[PDB]
Amino acid sequence: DTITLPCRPAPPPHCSSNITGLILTRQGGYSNANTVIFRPSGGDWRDIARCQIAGTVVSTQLFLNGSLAEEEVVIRSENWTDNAKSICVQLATSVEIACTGAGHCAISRAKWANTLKQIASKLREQYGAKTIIFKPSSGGDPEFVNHSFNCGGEFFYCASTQLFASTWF
Amino acid sequence: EIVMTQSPATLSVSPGERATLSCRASQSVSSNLAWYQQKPGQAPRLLIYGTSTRATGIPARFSGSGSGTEFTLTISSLQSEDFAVYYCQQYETFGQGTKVEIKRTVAAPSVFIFPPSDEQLKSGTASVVCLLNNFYPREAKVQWKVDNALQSGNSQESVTEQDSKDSTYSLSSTLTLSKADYEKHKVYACEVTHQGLSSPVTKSFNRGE
Amino acid sequence: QVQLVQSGAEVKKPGTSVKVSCKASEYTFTGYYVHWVRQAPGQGLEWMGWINPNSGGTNYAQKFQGWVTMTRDTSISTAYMELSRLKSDDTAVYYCARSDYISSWYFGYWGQGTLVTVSSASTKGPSVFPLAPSSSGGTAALGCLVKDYFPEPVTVSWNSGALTSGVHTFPAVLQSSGLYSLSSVVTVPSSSLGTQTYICNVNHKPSNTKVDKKVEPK
Ligand SMILES: *[C@@H]1O[C@H](CO)[C@@H](O)[C@H](O)[C@H]1NC(C)=O
Ligand SMILES: *[C@@H]1O[C@H](CO)[C@@H](O)[C@H](O)[C@H]1NC(C)=O
Ligand SMILES: *[C@@H]1O[C@H](CO)[C@@H](O)[C@H](O)[C@H]1NC(C)=O
Repeated sequence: DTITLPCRPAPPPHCSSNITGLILTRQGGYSNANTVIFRPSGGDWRDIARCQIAGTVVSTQLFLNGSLAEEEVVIRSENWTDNAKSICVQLATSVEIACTGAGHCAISRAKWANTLKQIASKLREQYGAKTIIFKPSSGGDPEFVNHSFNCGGEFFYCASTQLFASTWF
Repeated sequence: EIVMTQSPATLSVSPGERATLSCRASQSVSSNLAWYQQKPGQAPRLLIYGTSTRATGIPARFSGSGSGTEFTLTISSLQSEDFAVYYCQQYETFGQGTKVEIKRTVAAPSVFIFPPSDEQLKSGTASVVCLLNNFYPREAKVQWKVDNALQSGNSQESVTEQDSKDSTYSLSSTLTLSKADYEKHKVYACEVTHQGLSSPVTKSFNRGE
Repeated sequence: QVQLVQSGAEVKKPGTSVKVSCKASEYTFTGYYVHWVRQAPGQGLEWMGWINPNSGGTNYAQKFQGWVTMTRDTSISTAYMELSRLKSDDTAVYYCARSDYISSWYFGYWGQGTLVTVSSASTKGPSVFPLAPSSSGGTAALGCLVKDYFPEPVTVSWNSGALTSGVHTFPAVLQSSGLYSLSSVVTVPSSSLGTQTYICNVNHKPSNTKVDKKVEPK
């Protein structure tokens, strides 16, 4: 089983990349419960650029062909208590995304679940032993509400809604 | 959930004196705290940021301090425009606010009572007004007795802002009854308890007299 | 100079939705975050969320998630705040604030605020009743009762501005019926009763009602 992401236009098969990192925004407020909610970053290119874990590919919500961590996932932030500051997530082992060329790119469900589980473990380290929830993007312009990237002179928009629908304990 | 607690809820300061406002965080937070001033009818104005840095144009008498879970705003010498509501802020969370009011000598209220007008009785409703005029401090107790029976849930109180000239308060308590209920009883009274009165003052009238 | 100008006050039936504007000027609109803060009548300040004007990304407080939508129009430098399925709890003044620098939380600039009243009541003019003096030393008290009007505000004047000293006009109170009510009172010398006429001038702009009521002893 794989996670299928709708992409427009159709990314050619040679644009398949390695997911090496993520950038997230922690939701503000509180729910009177031991839950912490994270979404794909609501910032702009400034948040992405300052992570410093990106490659030559220009991408949003996901670092493609970027730097990888050595041993385990590493999360960084300029201020963990400032929800206006994005959280840079650097994977240790990348997750491959395969674009068939018919308008959708695929991701291994089991491999993506394990990486999310590792990130939630590291997030619990910075915010206490709490429930970690991933939710889709809060909204924005198409290049930021979607996972976007450049490849061979073209720009592609992929809906990352299915990539953040999990709850972890 | 970080909670910012400001004390006191209301700060009474004699004009020209020093005022100290407190702001306590539930858990230890970074020294990124801001103080805002809000006069009535206006948006908040930034006073301090970074826990000790004045915003541009803010008079030197405002100073900020604190670290960890305790933060303090200090006004060296209160002035007329300085009496307002003050909020401390850390990221997304605000304090409930502290109101700095003018502290003057105790003034006893002058108590008046008004029977409902006959025109209002024609509409099937009756309103009895008890008035407390030009008193300080704001703390006052007003109770309604109808045939010596204490009233509950059928009165509303309105309080004016501190007077611009003598810094006193005025209060009105309105008892709302139907015309049927109003004419079932004879004597209507309000009991006023205030610090400036040696014993509580009662104003009463007999219906129809 | 840098300023934020918000849309006018609105009165909304419960369950509807309202959209509030916030136009920015004299600065680079896309370079600073825009936050929305609401203040219930007499209560404190509550943060609802921020929007990145450069990208349109948003971060809402968990209380308002699913009820608030924040957008912007970079061309006209305007930020929009929409609240859906309004409740009486949502009656407040809604402010837009701008960060001192990029994404700071030091709100050095604020809008004038937009008042949103959520109520099922319809526009209704006030009924004015006298508070006649009767029988405190040499001083007598009289006033007017302004009852059952919607919405706010109501202005009160005595003797067309000739009588100002000793006048107290209390803030309006919201009755259980959804209608506002207030009183205006004045203290006058007892000797002036029966020789000086006292008239309270009540105006209610939303209903175009204007009442001049004479208050008479006994
Ligand atoms: C990422 O790397 C792969 C393998 O080198 C390459 O084929 C692909 O085009 C790269 N992705 C992008 C978006 O350029
Ligand atoms: C991803 O990384 C692997 C090595 O881990 C490399 O062989 C491959 O070319 C990279 N790109 C893709 C698209 O798999
Ligand atoms: C991060 O927070 C610290 C205090 O912990 C503050 O000094 C610093 O300026 C903040 N960094 C930002 C706002 O980029």
